Amino acid sequence: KSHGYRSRTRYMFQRDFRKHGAVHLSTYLKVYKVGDIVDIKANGSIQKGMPHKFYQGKTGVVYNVTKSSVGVIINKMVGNRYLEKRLNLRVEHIKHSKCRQEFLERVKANAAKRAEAKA
Amino acid sequence: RRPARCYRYQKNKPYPKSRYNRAVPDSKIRIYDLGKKKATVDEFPLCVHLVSNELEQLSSEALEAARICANKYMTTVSGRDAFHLRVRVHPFHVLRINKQGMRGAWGKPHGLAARVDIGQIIFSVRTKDSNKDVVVEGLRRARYKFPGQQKIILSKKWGFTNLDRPEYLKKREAGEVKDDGAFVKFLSKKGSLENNIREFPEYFAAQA
RNA sequence: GUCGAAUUUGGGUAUAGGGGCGAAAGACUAAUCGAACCAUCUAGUAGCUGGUUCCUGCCGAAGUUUCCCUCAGGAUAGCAGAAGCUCGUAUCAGUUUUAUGAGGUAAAGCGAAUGAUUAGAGGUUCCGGGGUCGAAAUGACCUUGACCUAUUCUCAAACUUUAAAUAUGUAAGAAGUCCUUGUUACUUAAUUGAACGUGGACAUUUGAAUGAAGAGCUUUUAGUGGGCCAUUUUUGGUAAGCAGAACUGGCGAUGCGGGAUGAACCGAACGUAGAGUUAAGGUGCCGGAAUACACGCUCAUCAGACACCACAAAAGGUGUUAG
RNA sequence: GUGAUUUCUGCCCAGUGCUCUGAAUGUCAAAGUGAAGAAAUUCAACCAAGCGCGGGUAAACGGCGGGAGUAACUAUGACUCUCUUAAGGUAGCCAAAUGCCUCGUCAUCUAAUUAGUGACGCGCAUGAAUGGAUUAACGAGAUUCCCACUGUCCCUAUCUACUAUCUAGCGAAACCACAGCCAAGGGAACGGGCUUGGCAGAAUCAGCGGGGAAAGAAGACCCUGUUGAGCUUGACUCUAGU
RNA sequence: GAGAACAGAAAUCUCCAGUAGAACAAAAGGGUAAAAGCCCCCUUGAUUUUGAUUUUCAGUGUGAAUACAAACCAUGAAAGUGUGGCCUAUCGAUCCUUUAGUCCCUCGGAAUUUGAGGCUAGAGGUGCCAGAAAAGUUACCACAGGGAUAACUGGCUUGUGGCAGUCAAGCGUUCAUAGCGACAUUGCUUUUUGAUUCUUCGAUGUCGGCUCUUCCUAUCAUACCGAAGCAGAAUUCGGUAAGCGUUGGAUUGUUCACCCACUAAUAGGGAACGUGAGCUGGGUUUAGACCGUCGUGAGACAGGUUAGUUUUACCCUACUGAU
RNA sequence: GGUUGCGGCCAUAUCUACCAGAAAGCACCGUUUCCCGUCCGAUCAACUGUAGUUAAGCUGGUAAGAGCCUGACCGAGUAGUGUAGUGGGUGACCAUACGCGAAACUCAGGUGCUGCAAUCU
Repeated sequence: KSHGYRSRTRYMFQRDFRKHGAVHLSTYLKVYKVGDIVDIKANGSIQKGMPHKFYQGKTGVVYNVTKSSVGVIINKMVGNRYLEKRLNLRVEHIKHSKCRQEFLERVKANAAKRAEAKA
Repeated sequence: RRPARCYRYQKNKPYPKSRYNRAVPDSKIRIYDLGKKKATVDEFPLCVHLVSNELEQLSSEALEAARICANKYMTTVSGRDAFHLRVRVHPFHVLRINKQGMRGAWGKPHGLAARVDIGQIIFSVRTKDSNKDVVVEGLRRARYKFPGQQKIILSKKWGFTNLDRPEYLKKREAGEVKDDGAFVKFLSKKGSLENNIREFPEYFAAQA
């Protein structure tokens, strides 16, 4: 009925199930990378590392790393045109990804030279 | 009342009108079992039940009339020892009415009915073999009442009744409920007791 | 009605415009009056009505976004048209496929949270209304409530573990890895990394598929902003040919064949022609097409309606038909 | 201002107006005065009216309350209690041209009365020159009766002139997409025009009032418009005048 | 479960042994347990300068909020943390005025001060919150447009009205159904009324009567029949039945309503709520004029009262007749 | 085997009730002179070197038992849903076509337990 900045969020910005408090001090270790692709995922414990709604679920790529807890950024883009907007999120809210085919970049290249000598 | 026009459909999700709709014009059927209660759970077996096949709102008062004429015969030719007519619908959803001379109006509660899912069991009762047609003919009554409806179906179980489970309970001759695990046997199953069992008992837990 | 008196009436004279005159009506003031007449300002103004002139050919819409004393206007995006650049498999997609994320609604669930509600059981249980040896700190049992305890019954837009389908983010082979070192403001104690860059190995690449009338790019300037249909999903409302949302088509902008009949139904998209098959629909007769071929069912109004004002229930039949 | 006479002028000056020498004192403009700077200029004090304070004023505008108790069956109020604003409707007067419910209740006039008239009163909401109540006569004033009279009517009918009508001469206007027969269907939900069906013969006369959602005066009622204009105050904004 | 003296259900006091049921100003939801709650300790970051970000699918400024940079502090032993109240609400352009800022810029013939003007950062108001400075009345009135927008017809729909129907607990003294039927439930009806805004203000003239056909049947009378708690009579219920009838006067503009009478009966109901190109004009709904009642006034009353212009038919069709 | 700082999932993560415990390690425990601390109170806090203990804590085992598992089979190819019809039925609803495709329920094997660095008998 009103349009405040967390509106509708009641279940999106949800929490847990039983993991209902306190950052996994792992989810806190780990190092960014002025290039590595991050995947937003808000968590009410924090609160800059709350990503203002829309950018929920959306995966992008670290463009800033103010690594002093200040997570990175990335952007993404949105509807009509895609005008890519950038958002400075915080270290406790973002997460890695499935660029995990570089595992198959490797698999490829390597197995492919072992294919050179093989052929 | 206002007829059955605010009758069977949807047109409104489900205003169970509790905490949020305070003024629910109190129910209509504050009965439910009206019959040979405190029963044997043996004894009055083989239950015949009344299933409704038609996603409707079997109204409030309506369920009442059900009860009324239900018991009426139930007893009137079989006795206070004969019935036990488990209500088994039950009436949420507070419907409403209407009444700046036409500009935006929500309903004020106006009687509580209930959603007979097409296949659901309604005002369904249970009794001993020698009551068959007794019960049966009777439930007919209702079907003729109450925005029908109608299974007048003969049953089994589980064990809300006899109830087939026939071969079952007729098999759990020996016992009643758990069963369950195997440990603190405080359901006098017979016969020694503890000692023997608690032998065999871990005698297998040990086999692991 | 009045009819010698506040009489009737000619002539002459006086009062002229927000000014006259008026036993008051907003009357009369040259058929003109809740402000005369003439000319001029003056083609007054116009978010509203009306019309808006010759051919064919191409492209082709809006009713929706935001801000306005905007509610019939306007700005502002968005749709179009024109004009053209820059260069030729770069890479592009209202599309699936693999890998990886995001969802809490359908469902499901209350001998799970919460909040509702059935019903009796067991308390070797406590505060009271009924009784008892009973009767004034009567120990002791007692009947209804009062909270457990293992059970029972059924529910939720604004409840819940669990949790779909549809849709929704990314990624893809690959400019990519792999190797060598070099730059200083960065912080590490630095052979610490960071970011950047040199020299060096292999790309046409051994799951992604499928499609390309390239692709990218710049200006500009029309109309539009009153929208309406359907199927599913829904909000209100007894309801509506009612009022309101949500995808997708559609009508408005469109003819063509079906539906007799008709914006939104079905088929089907229009340069001009010949031939051939068909869609949907139909084939006694109007009317092209069989009074075809089969197995049954129905007999005072029995009927012959995919969407529609297109209607018809509960109840009941020794009619007849199978179960 | 009110309206013959006749009678009759209740009580309210707080409100708004008006109006008096009045108030021991507070605002209150321009010039004029003082103070300070180097002046420009900015602070001062006093200062006409006016204001505000005081009084009169209602045949000036206008006003005229409300609830509790409250014996000698019963209901009852001249009783007192009260809270209260100037004052708390006085004579008088009514279902009246004011009365809501109301077709008020009782009479009265009817065979019969939402009419009349006579009554009765916590009268929605009557009332004293806003004039109160009466009232001879006057009335093309409104109502209801009675008598007479009567085609008003029951129930219509016949007669006269003139006109229709038919001829000669004379000869227009309105209006007008094109037209003009029905029944259902659908349709911008009352087709003449479309679909199906009824049907369906030249050419004309007199009448008529169903239809032409017929005709004239860009509909008396409603709304929209950044459209007016006449009146109007304690709306702005000013002005003759004073 | 322990210890009670104003306490003793407890208001409040101290001991002990386990569901996050509490608490976080304020709404609701999120969140939060060595805390984000509570008790203590120490401070003023609610700080300066910017800029970038995020928040309409967002290209518009605003408010709010996020991460940085540079300073300057707090606090801890530290690593940290702190840029306002845990997050999601709690605010404001444009001239003007005031102030805080260097003591910086100019008054244009030069100076000096006084004053004026500027620059950057704020307060002072815009709530219609994208930001005009604004009383009524018109019944005497007026204009341009609105079926985009209401009275009336029609239209859906039928709640509400009306009308039938199933079940059979009941009445009906004996019996459920002769005659009726609670509860509950299915429906028809479009002369109520209510919704709705499609048609018609870029012409539709209201209510009632008067007249005059014509249709419906949910039949009041008349025709024939069936049941009755039907002896006769007198009634009731029902079927075939719309052929045929269904009246006259007070009172009101009345529809209606209410009487007085009559008679076989004195039924209901459609046709634009039939029927002004067919009266009448009483009501309703102009200007005139009373009153009451609201208003200072102008006026205003869906209050009462009285006086107030109903134009046109030759044409087409339809008919009654006529060549 | 413990002990230190740990990651983890942090009910796929504890309860609850009994036991049992060599070696070491921690614990309990001794003690107030200082630093320091009591809304009172050396409990806590901290502050100093061995009189006595495994009794707790801890650790592991028992229940099978309460918790969540983790898997699979009926449950289940359902419930629900993507598309389609000139399909069915007064209606409500429903069926069939291809496609996705659960949850509760129960049957089982787990039990909280892996594992990091440094130590240590």
